[PDB]
Amino acid sequence: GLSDGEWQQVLNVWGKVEADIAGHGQEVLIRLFTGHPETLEKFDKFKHLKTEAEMKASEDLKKHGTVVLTALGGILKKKGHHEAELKPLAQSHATKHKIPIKYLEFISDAIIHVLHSKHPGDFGADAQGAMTKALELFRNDIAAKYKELGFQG
Repeated sequence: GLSDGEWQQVLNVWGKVEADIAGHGQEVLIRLFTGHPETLEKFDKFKHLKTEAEMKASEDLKKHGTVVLTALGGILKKKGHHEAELKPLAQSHATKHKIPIKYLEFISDAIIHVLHSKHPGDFGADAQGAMTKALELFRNDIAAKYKELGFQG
């Protein structure tokens, strides 16, 4: 788990995201889709986006960014006591959306990148360590629910 000081760094960093949740969410998803184009094929409603300009110009992609980060932010604020929130999220992603756990590693990397890009010099080594722990905890709990389902991809 994370210590109290680590959770405090995670939620301090999350305050940066909440100042502009749709814009963080857009950029994180665009980083995901452009770095890993197989991820976009999972999204019937984003599969039409052929260029990064089209991605940036999609209001619906910003709206999804809002939904995705709002879910993540509520989970983070549980400081690891997140079973009731996380289990349905994992089950939805395995059974309906068919999202391999590797995509959660991809978006975790994208969050760290986007945080440095939007907050350069204001996301220090301690804060990156804490946020990395929180994202590992989230994906590892999701991975345990996928194992229950026997879900691979």
